[PDB]
Amino acid sequence: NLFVALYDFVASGDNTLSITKGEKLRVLGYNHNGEWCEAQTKNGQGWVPSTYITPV
Repeated sequence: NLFVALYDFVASGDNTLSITKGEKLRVLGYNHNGEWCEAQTKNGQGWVPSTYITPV
């Protein structure tokens, strides 16, 4: 379950996480609708838009 960021996402907060394009993430889960993904990166853990990431 390794993923890569498709775009930069600036953390809006409410447990969201900033990711940079090209960065590697490890996904833990999705929220109720699957629009949001709980991810871990070298900088932390938190929610990111599901559509801003892809497997690698």
